[PDB]
Amino acid sequence: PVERILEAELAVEPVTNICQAADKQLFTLVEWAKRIPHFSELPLDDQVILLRAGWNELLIASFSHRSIAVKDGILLATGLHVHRNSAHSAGVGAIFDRVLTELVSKMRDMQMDKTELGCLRAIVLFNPDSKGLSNPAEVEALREKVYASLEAYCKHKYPEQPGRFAKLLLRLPALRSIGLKCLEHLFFFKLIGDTPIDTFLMEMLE
Amino acid sequence: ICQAADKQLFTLVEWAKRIPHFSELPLDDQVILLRAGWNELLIASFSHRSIAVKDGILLHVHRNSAHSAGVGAIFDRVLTELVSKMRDMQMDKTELGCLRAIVLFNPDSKGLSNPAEVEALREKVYASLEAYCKHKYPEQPGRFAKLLLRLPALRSIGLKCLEHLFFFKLIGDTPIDTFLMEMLEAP
Amino acid sequence: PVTNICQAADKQLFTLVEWAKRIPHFSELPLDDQVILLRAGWNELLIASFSHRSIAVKDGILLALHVHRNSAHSAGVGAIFDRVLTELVSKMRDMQMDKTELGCLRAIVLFNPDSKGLSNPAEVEALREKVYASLEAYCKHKYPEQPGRFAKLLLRLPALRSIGLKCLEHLFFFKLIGDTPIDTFLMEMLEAP
Amino acid sequence: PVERILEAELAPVTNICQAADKQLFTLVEWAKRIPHFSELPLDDQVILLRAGWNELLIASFSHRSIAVKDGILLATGLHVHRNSAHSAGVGAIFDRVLTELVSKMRDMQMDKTELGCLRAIVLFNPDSKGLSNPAEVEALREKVYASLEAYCKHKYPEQPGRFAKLLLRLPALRSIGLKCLEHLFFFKLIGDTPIDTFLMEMLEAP
Ligand SMILES: CCOCCOc1cc2c(cc1-n1c(C(F)(F)F)nc3cc(C(=O)O)ccc31)C(C)(C)CCC2(C)C
Ligand SMILES: CCOCCOc1cc2c(cc1-n1c(C(F)(F)F)nc3cc(C(=O)O)ccc31)C(C)(C)CCC2(C)C
Ligand SMILES: CCOCCOc1cc2c(cc1-n1c(C(F)(F)F)nc3cc(C(=O)O)ccc31)C(C)(C)CCC2(C)C
Repeated sequence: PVERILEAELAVEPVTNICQAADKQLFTLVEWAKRIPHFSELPLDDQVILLRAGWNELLIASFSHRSIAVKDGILLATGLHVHRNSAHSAGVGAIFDRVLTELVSKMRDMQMDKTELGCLRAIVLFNPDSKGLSNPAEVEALREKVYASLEAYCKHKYPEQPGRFAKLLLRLPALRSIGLKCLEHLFFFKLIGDTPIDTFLMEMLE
Repeated sequence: ICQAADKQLFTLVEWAKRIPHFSELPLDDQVILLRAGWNELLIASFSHRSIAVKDGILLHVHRNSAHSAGVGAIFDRVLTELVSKMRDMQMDKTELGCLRAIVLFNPDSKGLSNPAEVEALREKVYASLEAYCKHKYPEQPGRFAKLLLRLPALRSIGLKCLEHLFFFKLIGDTPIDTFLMEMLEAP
Repeated sequence: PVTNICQAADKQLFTLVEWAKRIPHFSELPLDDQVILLRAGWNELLIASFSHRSIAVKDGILLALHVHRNSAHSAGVGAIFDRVLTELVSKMRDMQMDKTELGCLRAIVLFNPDSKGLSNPAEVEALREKVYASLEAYCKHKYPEQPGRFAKLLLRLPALRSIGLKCLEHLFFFKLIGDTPIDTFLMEMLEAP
Repeated sequence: PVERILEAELAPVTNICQAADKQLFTLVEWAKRIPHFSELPLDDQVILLRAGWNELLIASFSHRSIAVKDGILLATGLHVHRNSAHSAGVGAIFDRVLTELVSKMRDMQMDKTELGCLRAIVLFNPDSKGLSNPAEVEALREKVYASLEAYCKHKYPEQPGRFAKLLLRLPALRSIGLKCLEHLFFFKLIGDTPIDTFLMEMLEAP
């Protein structure tokens, strides 16, 4: 149900400060997931497993799509444009370049729309490879329903681009490797945790 | 030893040269694509080959060897995310071939002279794969997508196999201890 | 359970900066360089503190709360935890490393002239030299029957550096939370109205 | 000790395994010439070489490269320029070798006796896992650094901080060693041109 995946997308666009910002960011993911058809019908254990397996790729996909508007940076939560400032301070320039060249610029060149992003995120959420699912068949079947619905949407809205569905799915490998590299280099810790630590230390040091 | 990797690399280059339009790319870009792809291309082949084998991988290697060498978790990922999914859907050699060609034609590879050209060759392969799945399995309209959606698992299993030196560690501590002992016992 | 943990991190960070400001000449460095030194060092400085604190305890570490190596091994950071016990804690115990010696080692770590982006690494090196000359003088006068003691102290710094790196890589502190508290945090979020 | 440690110092993917074999053998020949190393149980000798090989190689090529303000000399006398490192994807780790090891060896004019003793200290690593008698390895380490201290005090009595300064390069060696394994520093720098040229040649005849 492609209208309802679009609806989920739209509703969502000290070092305690760092824990708080992480809390908020994670909660936005959970609110979006609860609005995806049939997610809330899965056993709660499996819902937890899916959000733990997906949270990282789901955030990256959102800020990558948000950054289409902008040249040579990404827009995060709390509205902030990052060029190579927080990026360069955190030493995550290489990961930033990967986001711009593999996700942002490809989303821009094909004019990926919010329905398409929504469906890709729902596919990532319904990950039947996630370790310890009670019923991966049930998760695979929800994934199938999302991509069948995505294919139908692309064929109706962009019938002159018969390769578009495949092109969307073929961003998911780049999302998976950028997701892994973001965890390896603590991309999230460093970007949430740059200015609150720096300003806190500077003030105490006077 | 290093010989088996040499052989495996040669076989890979022979396979790539036989993929339509690969040899038309600038030689620099062909080198970049093989360097960017070799790891996922090999994992995809031995994963598909291991359909034949009960609960291990053929290169043969069962979970005990994996867990003893400290790479049990990565071994389980290969069986559950690649081997068993290839088995359950009866992925055929044509489908594996097209998936490997898609991996080879990776337009994200760093330093390509013309990534648009590589994306266009990728497009030609997956259009051809879609046509094949639609004709051979017309009662499975989700099959094309299901094939493409093994490529994220291949990407992460590829990265984890490099990180943990999966293949080196499967050789074990004994051969390396033996190699050092032989060096030590020189005059 | 999780708010308690973010609070104790706040406290621990405050304590670190108060300690650094009391190290001779630290506060004379350009503020940018002071920030760089604390960002480059905080991890090894904390590991050194809890390692020395843990001398009293068998096969766990005291934070400031006891953590036993069972929690480490269950959370899958067992090997890094055992490196803390065998490479730092037990060596600190066997040589009876004292608080002056730990202080000097931490001051050496703080004054790291390798830290990237220092305006004047030569100035940081010169402060490091003053600390280790002062440590050597202390070891020679307080323990003159142990001529190897100064060297033994400095030769724990490689183990601190590798343990520090491995603690970041494998998210040692996050993983010591356990899976159950994070699963409980997500379950609470999922059950909100 | 110190005269004999100085004496030890002074003495197509197959082609990359061959160069690694040679490089590793040079390490083992050097270790066998360190006093009392060959008296250790053979198992412990293997454990010490497995635990040390990486830091022992980095220390040697770092000291060798004192001559050069660019790059590193790789035993044969072959210069590897910053650009080859950055092109082969290990630029960051290469800059860490030049700034934290090479330039600091140059600033203090570390001599071959001092390098020999540092390498002997690294070899006699009592933290190495599974040693039959770590106490025996610790005692050999202590004898090396006592001997190094006596050498520094006699040869450089005007530099009282020299012994400490030598030992304080060992943390940089440990972190650069770990980063060299993570990024396959050795494979990539020995291996970059040999693979690229091999592939280009095979790719050129249909
Ligand atoms: C379900 C797992 O958490 C999902 C979102 O991430 C966090 C969440 C939280 C945290 C950190 C993070 N956190 C963060 C953060 F958002 F930057 F803080 N990055 C993380 C990386 C990993 C990992 O690489 O395995 C794990 C957790 C990370 C802390 C530990 C701050 C406590 C509050 C919670 C639960 C909100
Ligand atoms: C009591 C221990 O004292 C503090 C130890 O350090 C941590 C502590 C914590 C955390 C992270 C870390 N932590 C860690 C960790 F080691 F990976 F856990 N990496 C961090 C990076 C930053 C940053 O780049 O700004 C900030 C904090 C990081 C999280 C965010 C997991 C919350 C809870 C606490 C205490 C465990
Ligand atoms: C220029 C440096 O030369 C010494 C390298 O040591 C080796 C030695 C050997 C090998 C690999 C390596 N080898 C190499 C290498 F040199 F590129 F070859 N890098 C290695 C990394 C690890 C690790 O991270 O755990 C382990 C072994 C590694 C192989 C295992 C392939 C077979 C036997 C030998 C002798 C050749």
